[PDB]
Amino acid sequence: SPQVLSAIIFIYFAALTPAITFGGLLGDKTENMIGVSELLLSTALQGIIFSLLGAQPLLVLGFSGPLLVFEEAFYSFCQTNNLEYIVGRVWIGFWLILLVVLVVAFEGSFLVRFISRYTQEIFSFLISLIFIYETFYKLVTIFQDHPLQKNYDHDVLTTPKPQAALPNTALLSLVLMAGTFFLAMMLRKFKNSSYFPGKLRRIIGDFGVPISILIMVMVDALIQDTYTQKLSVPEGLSVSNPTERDWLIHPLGIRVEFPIWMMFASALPALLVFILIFLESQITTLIIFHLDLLLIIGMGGVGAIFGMPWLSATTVKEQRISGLLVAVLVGVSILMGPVLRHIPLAVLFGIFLYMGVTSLSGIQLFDRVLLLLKPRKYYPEVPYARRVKTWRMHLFTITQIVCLVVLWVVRSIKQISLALPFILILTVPLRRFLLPFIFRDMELKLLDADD
Amino acid sequence: SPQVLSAIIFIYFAALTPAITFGGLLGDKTENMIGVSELLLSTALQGIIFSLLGAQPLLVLGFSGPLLVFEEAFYSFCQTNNLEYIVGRVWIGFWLILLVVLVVAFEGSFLVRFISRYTQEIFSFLISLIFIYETFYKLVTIFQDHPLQKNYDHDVLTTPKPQAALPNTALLSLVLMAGTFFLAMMLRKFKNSSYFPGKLRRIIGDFGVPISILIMVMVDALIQDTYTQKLSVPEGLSVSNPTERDWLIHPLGIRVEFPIWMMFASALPALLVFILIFLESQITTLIIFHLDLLLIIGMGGVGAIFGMPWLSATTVKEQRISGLLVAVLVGVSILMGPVLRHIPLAVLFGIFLYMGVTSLSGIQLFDRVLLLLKPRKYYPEVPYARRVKTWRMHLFTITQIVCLVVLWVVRSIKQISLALPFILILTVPLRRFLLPFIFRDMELKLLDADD
Amino acid sequence: VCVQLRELVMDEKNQEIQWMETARWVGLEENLGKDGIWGRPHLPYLNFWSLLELQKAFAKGTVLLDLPGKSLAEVANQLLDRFTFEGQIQPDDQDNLLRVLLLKHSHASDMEALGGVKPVVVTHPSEPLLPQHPSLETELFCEKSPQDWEATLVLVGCARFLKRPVLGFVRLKEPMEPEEEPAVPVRFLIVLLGPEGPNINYTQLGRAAATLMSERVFWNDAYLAQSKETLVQSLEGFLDCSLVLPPLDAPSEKALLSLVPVQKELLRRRYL
Amino acid sequence: VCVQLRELVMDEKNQEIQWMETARWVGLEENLGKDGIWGRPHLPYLNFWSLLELQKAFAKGTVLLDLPGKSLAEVANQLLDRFTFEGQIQPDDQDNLLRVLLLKHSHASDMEALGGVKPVVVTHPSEPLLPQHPSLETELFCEKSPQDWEATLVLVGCARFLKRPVLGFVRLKEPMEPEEEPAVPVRFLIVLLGPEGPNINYTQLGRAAATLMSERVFWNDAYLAQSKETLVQSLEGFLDCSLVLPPLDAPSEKALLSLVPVQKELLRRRYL
Repeated sequence: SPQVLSAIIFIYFAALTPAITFGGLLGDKTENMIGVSELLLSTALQGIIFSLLGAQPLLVLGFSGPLLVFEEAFYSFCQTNNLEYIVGRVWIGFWLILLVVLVVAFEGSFLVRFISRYTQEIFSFLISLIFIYETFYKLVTIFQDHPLQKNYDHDVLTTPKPQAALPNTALLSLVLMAGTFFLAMMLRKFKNSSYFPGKLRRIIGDFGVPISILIMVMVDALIQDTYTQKLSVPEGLSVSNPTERDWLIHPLGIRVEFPIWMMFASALPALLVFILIFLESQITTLIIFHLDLLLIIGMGGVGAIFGMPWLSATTVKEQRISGLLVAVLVGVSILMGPVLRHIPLAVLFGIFLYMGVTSLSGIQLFDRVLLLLKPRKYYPEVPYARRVKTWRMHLFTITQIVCLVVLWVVRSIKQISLALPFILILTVPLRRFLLPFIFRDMELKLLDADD
Repeated sequence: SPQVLSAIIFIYFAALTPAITFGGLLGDKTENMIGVSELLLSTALQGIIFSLLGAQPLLVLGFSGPLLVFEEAFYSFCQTNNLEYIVGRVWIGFWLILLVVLVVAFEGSFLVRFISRYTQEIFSFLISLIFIYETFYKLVTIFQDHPLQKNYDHDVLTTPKPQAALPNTALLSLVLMAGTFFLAMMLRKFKNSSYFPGKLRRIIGDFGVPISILIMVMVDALIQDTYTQKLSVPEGLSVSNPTERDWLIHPLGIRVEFPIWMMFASALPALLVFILIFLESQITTLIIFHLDLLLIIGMGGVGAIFGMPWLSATTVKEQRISGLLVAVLVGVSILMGPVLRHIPLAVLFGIFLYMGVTSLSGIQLFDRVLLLLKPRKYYPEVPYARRVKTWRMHLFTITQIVCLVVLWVVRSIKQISLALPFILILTVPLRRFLLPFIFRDMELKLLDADD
Repeated sequence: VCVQLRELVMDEKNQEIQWMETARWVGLEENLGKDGIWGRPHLPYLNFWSLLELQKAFAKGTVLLDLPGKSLAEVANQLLDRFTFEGQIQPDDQDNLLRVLLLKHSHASDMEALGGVKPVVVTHPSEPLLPQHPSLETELFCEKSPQDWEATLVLVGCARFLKRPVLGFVRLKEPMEPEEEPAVPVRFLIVLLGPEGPNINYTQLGRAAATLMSERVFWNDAYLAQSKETLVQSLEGFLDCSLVLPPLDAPSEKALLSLVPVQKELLRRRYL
Repeated sequence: VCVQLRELVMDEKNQEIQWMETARWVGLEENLGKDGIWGRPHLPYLNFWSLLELQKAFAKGTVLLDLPGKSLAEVANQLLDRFTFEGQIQPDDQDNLLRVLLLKHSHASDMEALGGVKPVVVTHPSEPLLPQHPSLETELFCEKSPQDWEATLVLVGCARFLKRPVLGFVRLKEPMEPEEEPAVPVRFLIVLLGPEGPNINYTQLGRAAATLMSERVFWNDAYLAQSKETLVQSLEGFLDCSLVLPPLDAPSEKALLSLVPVQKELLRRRYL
């Protein structure tokens, strides 16, 4: 039906848009080990396997930034010492799979009963902050790679990688990403505005991000004289840098023999990733059960077999057909490599920054955070502040802030990394034990009152 | 007193900021005949002469864009045929001065009783549109002067003028002006925002434009490797391009003998300029009398004697001392030529564009113009639309729009120019005769109801 | 002074929307019976909600003193212009309201000439959906103007499409006789309209307005009204002399006759 | 059932802010006089605004049914918590109000032990600036039953710093005797506060609340109150049985004694 015709394309766009940016980021952090296509196939197969077996087939299994954060932290750690990233990840997957049965024998979803708003809200805020910090660090990267000069060099080879800084790039890319973010904001406000009658406005507002990415691509096409960093997409059904990885992966290593003492030592990261995905799931379960959760964990563990990243839950009978269609369209999307290689990276970074900012805008914790600076004479009437002393809420905000700052510091230090989930998790008992010791039950029933 | 200490500096900044951009524009349109310094001296002497003799010494005599528009139209006409611009302007001044006595003998301010909101509002809108169009045409100029290439040439002499297109300029200047406009908008919103307690915020908000111009100058100073188009300021008490004009001007011409048949034929432009300044004055008189008006006209006529542009009214006992101080500070400002020559032109263009946009924002006609596109279900309650049929107001808007389009077309055509004031003025009788013939008195009492 | 109140109704014989008089005030209130004789003269009594809503309406009510009008068509147009001018209404509804403004006016002599009178609410006609009726005054009681007694006509109707109830008063430059049956010239005119709403009895509301205008001081105030504020002040003083009687489980005619001195006190205050 | 009303006042002998009883309801209203003893029993009468404002207050009034309270302090604290909880008040004023909530309570036996009783408006004490003090009852009338008279105490005061008048009612899980002089246990409590405002007579307002609660059906409704809505509905029924007496230029005791059947009709409706 026409309703299904529009919905399938809308959901396909919504699912494909973040995937492109995620794959671009993965290709950026990795040398070329993981790009878009591998994760694209992973989610392609994920959609169909989940739709066939799923308590809620209407749900979507996309990818979330914290997964990328953990993956890049693992990449950094593997860069600290001579290690095989992919094989290590495969071993982590093995640990996941052997862990799954422990929960299959007896449910372990009890912690679902021990989740709090105060924890997940600040976690999301921290994730947004890290998004912004990475986006900003990219500008430093470009400035250092392309120092501001006036002479430069002539006819520098740049097909695989720019051998020398060239003019028209350290600033034009900034223009591209800034325009992307600006237009995304404009289209968001327009969607939330009074222009055009209802449906006529919201129909295009829902596709703002899908549509506010092609204008910059057209501009880049019109300006073909100056090189820009774009996608290095291989041919169809071909791995990114086949000289470094193939579809078939040797657990003993392809170029280097994986350490034996690291075979059985890969358990520690797996539980972290498991906890991350577990806490991620319940958030998407709120719109309205260990079978679906365990299925997702098993699928994530399997996804590492051939060298693809794991996925995560995302937003929203013919339910199974819907999942089937989006998954098959995702699989088909792999074929546009030639045209997609014209797409520059600054656009992806701008879209990622816009997504992070918009995700931040949905947090009430940030609202109260910014209200702290706001004078105590114009606070909007919210049924959690008018009945509470302002300074008390400031104390709660400062506690959250110091936790966030400690997490940020841990993130900054490279030697001590991959421990962020652990330090974050030990916060929940603090909310369950320390917070009641300081604040009244009625007081606490207004701040972290999850709905 | 400290209040006077702050007010004098604040008004000095407010007066100097637009003068720099106006002088830069004059130097741009002219080869080098008129820059900043000449107009700077003109206003320097104007302030003191007006403060000593003025019914309202608190008023300010700045410069307005329409004066520049008329001057550049005259420059274009003088470029059409072999003519002397400066001598022609001096003769126009003579016509002004002999005209002044006609009104001195008997007042001619009757037309002050025959001014309407509908005319001046659309006039201001058109002026803003022309500002934006000029700013955009500058980008075309730069693109043509600096076509996008990859090779260019080495060590091109650029001290007097770039002999060849060079890298790092056709786009970096765009970045500079865009940043200027962006920061100006940010500081404006911040001023109109809730950040910081009252005075602490508005004190810097009032200086946004004075302050959101130095950051880009500092950036340019940090990036000294790439040439940018900047101010060509001569030494103190020296005319811009003395080989082309001196303080003493021969009415018979300095390099070419002025046509005799154009001596007595210069009357026509003078009355246009006179009408322009006359209509400009009453707008600034609204905050709360032929003596002050005639004094201003005479001063404008005199200002052309030595080759300086005329000034115009601007925004806001010690009143005489205030005018004295700002005028003397303006005169002193001429001495910063060496440092000012480091200032690029893109900053001035960005500030000019921001000023035009902000001036546009203050027009209610534009509000109703944009409301026309807005659906007829969310219009804010204004006590001129809820009592009037929407389509009728649309008819009024379309009449204004077609008048504006005709004015724009006349502006576009170079052969037919300098007639914009005449065609604009004949609109007032149309409002006084045609509009009542179509619309009711009660209807018309709501749209152009000037306060 | 003579006051007469008319309700927007539809006769059952011709099925046309018209205005039918419901009560008159000549010295004392005479309520018009169902068919078709007047009731006994009696002193008016009003319910809370009618008063509450009237005060609400009069807070933003429309008043057109010194109206250069002499006919129902002229005053109708000027009131519509002011109602829009005050943002009270949109221009779109003026015509249908103007259609209502120029409907026929039936009188007691025509009551037996009509098949029946029932409340009508303006649509686009219809009947009120809220649980109103029956009229108390009709159950209770239905079972002289050489000069100064200038006529006053009050019109009450219901219009669902209206957003809020609207109050419209006109004081003509000269009292005029249009199309009242008695030879009494009309100077003061009132029109009360609005959508159906809880605690909104248009009948009681119209009775309250007639009762307020029946006040001799309020008459004088109306004659010497220069702005809406003066009428608002006259209302407040009138409302300062009101004395609500809450329900009481043990009625006593002795506890009554004790509020008569209070009544006297309030009426003395009204006189000041 | 017994009902007693107390006003926040200051004695002229000790100059301390206290609560002094003004009237009592045991079968019929006895108003307390100055040096004179309780006035004669009489049937209550109320003015318009007092009622108007009461319904305004009760539209957003606070009610605490089956409250686990047995003393003044406990119930005082729970009401302050709910008043803030309902956004009715800010937390800052709680302490001063709590100070008022725990003031001494004087009785008729102590009236001659005090130099004088005058209205007090809470500040930061002061006196009302508005032209009020219109009690009327004293001007009119002032010149042992615990079987089924579950005591009810109503407290009325004025506090300028408050933004709007506030209504607080608290139904206790068990009727309790705190610090009423008669051996009657208190279960229903009411506190009415607010800033000084036009048409706001706290005395008349408190009398109106006591009169409403004096309703035998309203008593039953209060006993079987489950939510604020039921009390609101009981009020509206009580309001539907109200019959306002407008001032009348020609008083007649014959036109009175005709509203007695109407009174009967209204009470019958109240009983339904």
